[PDB]
Amino acid sequence: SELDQLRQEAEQLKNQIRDARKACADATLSQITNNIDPVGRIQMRTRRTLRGHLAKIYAMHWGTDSRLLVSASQDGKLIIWDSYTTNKVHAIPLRSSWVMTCAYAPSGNYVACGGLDNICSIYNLKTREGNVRVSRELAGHTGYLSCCRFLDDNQIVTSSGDTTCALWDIETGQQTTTFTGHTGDVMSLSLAPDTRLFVSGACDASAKLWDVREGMCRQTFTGHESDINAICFFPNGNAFATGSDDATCRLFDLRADQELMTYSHDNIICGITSVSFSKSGRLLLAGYDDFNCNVWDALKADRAGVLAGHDNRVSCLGVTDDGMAVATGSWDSFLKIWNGSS
Amino acid sequence: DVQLVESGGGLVQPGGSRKLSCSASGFAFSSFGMHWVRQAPEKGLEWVAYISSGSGTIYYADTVKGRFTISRDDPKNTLFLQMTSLRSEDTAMYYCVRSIYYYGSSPFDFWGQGTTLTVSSGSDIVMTQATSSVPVTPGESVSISCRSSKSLLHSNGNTYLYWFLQRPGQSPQLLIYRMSNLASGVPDRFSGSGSGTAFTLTISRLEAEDVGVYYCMQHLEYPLTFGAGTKLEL
Amino acid sequence: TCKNWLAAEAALEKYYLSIFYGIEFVVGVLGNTIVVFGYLFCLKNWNSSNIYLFNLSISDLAFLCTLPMLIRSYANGNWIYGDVLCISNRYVLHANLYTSILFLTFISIDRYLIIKYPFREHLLQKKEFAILISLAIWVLVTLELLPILPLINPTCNDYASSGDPNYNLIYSMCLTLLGFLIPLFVMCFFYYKIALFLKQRNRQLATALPLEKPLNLVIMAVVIFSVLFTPYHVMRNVRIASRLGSWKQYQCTQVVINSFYIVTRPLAFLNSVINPVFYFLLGDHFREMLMNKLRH
Amino acid sequence: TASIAQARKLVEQLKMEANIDRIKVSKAAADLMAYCEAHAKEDPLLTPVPASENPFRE
Amino acid sequence: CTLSAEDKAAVERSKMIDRNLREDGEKAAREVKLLLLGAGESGKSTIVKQMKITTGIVETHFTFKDLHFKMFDVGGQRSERKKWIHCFEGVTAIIFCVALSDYDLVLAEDEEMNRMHESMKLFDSICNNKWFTDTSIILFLNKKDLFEEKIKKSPLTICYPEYAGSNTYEEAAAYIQCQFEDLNKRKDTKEIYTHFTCATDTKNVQFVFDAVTDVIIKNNLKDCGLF
Ligand SMILES: O=C(O)[C@H]1O[C@H]1C(=O)O
Repeated sequence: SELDQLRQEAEQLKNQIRDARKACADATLSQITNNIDPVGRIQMRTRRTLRGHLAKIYAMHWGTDSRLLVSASQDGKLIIWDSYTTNKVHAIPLRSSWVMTCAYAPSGNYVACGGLDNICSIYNLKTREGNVRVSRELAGHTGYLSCCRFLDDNQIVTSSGDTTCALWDIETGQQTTTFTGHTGDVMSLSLAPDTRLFVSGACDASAKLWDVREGMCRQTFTGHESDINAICFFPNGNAFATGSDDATCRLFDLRADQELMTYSHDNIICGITSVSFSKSGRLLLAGYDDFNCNVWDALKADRAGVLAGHDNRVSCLGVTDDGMAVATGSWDSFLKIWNGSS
Repeated sequence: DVQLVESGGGLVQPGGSRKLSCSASGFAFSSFGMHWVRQAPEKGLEWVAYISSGSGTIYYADTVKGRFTISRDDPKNTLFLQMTSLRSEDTAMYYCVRSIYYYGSSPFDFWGQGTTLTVSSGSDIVMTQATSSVPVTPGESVSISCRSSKSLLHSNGNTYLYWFLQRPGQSPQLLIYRMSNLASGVPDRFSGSGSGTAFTLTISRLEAEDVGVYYCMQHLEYPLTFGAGTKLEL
Repeated sequence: TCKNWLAAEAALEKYYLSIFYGIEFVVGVLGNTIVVFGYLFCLKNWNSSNIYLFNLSISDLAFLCTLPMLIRSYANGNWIYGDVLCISNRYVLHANLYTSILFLTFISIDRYLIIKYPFREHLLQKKEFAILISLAIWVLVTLELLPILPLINPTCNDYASSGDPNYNLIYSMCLTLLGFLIPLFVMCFFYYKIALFLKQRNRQLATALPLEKPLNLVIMAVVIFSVLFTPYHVMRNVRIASRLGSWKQYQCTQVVINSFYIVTRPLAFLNSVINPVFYFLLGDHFREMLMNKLRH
Repeated sequence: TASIAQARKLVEQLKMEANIDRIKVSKAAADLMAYCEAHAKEDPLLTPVPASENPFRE
Repeated sequence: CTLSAEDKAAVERSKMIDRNLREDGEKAAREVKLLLLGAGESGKSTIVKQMKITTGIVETHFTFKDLHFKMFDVGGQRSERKKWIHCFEGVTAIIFCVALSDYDLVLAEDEEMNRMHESMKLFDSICNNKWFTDTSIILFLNKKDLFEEKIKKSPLTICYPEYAGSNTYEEAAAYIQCQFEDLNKRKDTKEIYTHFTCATDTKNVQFVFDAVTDVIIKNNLKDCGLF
């Protein structure tokens, strides 16, 4: 038979890859970092509280100027906040109220959203009239849209529940590239700082690294036991972190091609909803189902602090580009800005 | 396109009354605050009145308080100025101006065409433009200076100074807002800088359409004073 | 034969009043503190029902916070806090009593309006109107209780045994009519309408037929109020009318009626200890919301 | 047909994957430590900033 | 008092936005939201047509006796249901459609599991979900006319080995309804409203209206502490 031959060849290739990875694992990161001082105890306080949403908040995203942000709720509203003064700049009503993601253009001129309607809608913020209007509606996915990120004013990459990712052209509305290879729903994606590669995580408990220009998969990372809900990229672009339903976070290195550290505790038995890094990459922030956020020493895998103050799930969090504040959204319909105290 | 059209001018005997109308088209009228500004014959600009978005705030100049009333009608997209007991110093051309206020916006960015009105026979910030006329030739570079009696720099990083240019036989046009930013549709030759009280506007090159009068205005506090502009000659 | 009557009256005023007042104080302050803390911490949205119930609890606490001086004075047998403290204790009592009485009837009206207009589409179901009505209730009760100042002027006795019986009788009858009977009738009318609606609804469908329980609670809300409030007013008015010169009994009957007024006094205050359990703690949602905060 | 094509695609992807070069874990760990150390002083969350320079003071 | 003029104007704009948001929320809070479910083809489209008279999620709006309904149909979502069912946590009710004529048909996948036993599994999964612990279910049993004919040709013992056996419509309908209603475990905080769907288009919206009115009244009584 030929099916058995191909299955055996695939198994042999998997064994060869496992042996090649095991060859280069000489010492663990804990042993290497057992000679650096602990970060200490991290304490943060709530500076602002943004109210005005009437239902669960599902996503948020910072602007590149570290002052404006956009948030999406299932009451059918996108809201743009000025965080310094708490003022609302724009409120945008959506045609479909089942939104699950939102994005902010790095130029500051456009916003994007999508959800259970399988469509990514683009909104223009700078018009001769005083209103915000829809610019384009990208359609072509056969499952719910779970994430979207801008590359420039004319390019955007999305992940769908039909086990696929896509790179679009906003001016024409056509899919420029398609990324297939996952066997489960793709739940998140993250762009590298140079925007030449991106990493995705799916419900088959695996993550993948994709080349944007050539449109193929270079590397596949496994090790989790359940679905991966969140993914983030290390500041220097050579590592990334994943959060999953098995109540652990994990760190992967691109050049070593394997997992470096696991962040878990015996008192945590809930899934991770969101994950992010600090400006230097020393701290890792993760949001959980048990209503609070945990701060981890990335290099030593120790707990360092807790952000508490929400009455329901922490569904989204983000860190500014200058690293001055954190933002957390929640199912209790509030957003909070957090800062450290000298 | 954005349009503001004015009506209601003409000849009026002293002590009479008149109503001026301003009809808007091409933009979300209800979300903009609106201003009435006027220009006396062979003189400079002078702010008259302001009505906010939703008509929750109203401001008048001290020289017209008690005789002028500003109102808006949003369903029909109209702005009205009703004026009574008209003295001989009210003969002028009136302009309808739109302005919107949020973080990052550009107020005073569109002006109407204006309508003419002919009448038969205190702690305000002073804005000073020393030079009143300049001859110049194409291809060169020009600097225009403006000075203030108060520091326009607020304690939030913003300096509230605006630049306008009026070509002959035309309405004023915005060039620079908040002392550094460039308006939409304006060439990149124009630039602005300053400090506290002294401000300058520079034209890196020059063309044949930059002739006219240049005005500096302050938006730090009402009553929103102007300064007598500088005329550029060929 | 009224020697034994006088001895029994002295024993009652010495022990029964102090004991009942102490029990009522402790239980009521505990319950009302629990309810106030729960509302102030584990509550996000506020509607008319929440406002009325919160004000009722606040009035109950304010009323209960004036017992210890009375208990101590009755135990010792004299007043050791000053006359101004006499006019400052015996005034707050009655004002808070009648404020709570009015808040109960407004609770009944709101319960009728919730089934008359679901989705809360009536003007009376708005928070601002509820706050305005609460302020009006407080101010009106204070105004109606102001004419009690010159009568309790002092060594200071109870209200019903001080002053000329003529003005006492006039004000007592006026206050019994304008502060007890009208709210009772309004409450009875609106709860009757609610009962009719709930009977028809269960008669027009099979379902689980569970709407007998709210019908039971509707009748209990009416029974408790009347049972605890009526005898106090009857005995107070008859006691004041007893002192009248025209009704010169000139026998032991003067003492006995007085005793019959003492016993009814503390039980009438029972409504401020029953209320937190009946209107808040018996509800499943309030208990679950408190349990969730206990878990956190 | 369909299963054969799927298996062939999987085998080709697996063959393409096992062609990169992997550096030692110690080098990657040292690189992460070096990056974290070099940028430590520019992290307001790790090292809090004085209240005169915090934009979110209130 | 330390705000510049433009700051005050921005604050005024923000206040107007807040007012509009509150008005929109008040308007939207006075509507009934229903989630429509069923296993495969079970007359669900027929019910949609009855109440009324690719894109991911389908919404239908209608009015009956001065009340507004919003019915959500999610049959086009072929992805994992576990990842988006919690979006519908606060609906008023769930309408579950079941075809009575499927008691002897077999899904053409394994040729071993009949369609009715798949509908029972779906109903068990939805009724005992953690997001729907206090949500009422309106159960529609469609195709009674076809069931009446199919009863004679095929006995009900094909699907239920433990049936006592009456082989009549009156007893078979009751048996099937009992089997479906027996799957509700926490039958204290949840109710089931069962209806045998008829051809007429006016006796179905009335039943939905009655059930929704009952649900709203009980919610209000529970809120007031009387239930
Ligand atoms: O004056 C009264 O009767 C009331 O104060 C209460 C008491 O004396 O117990």
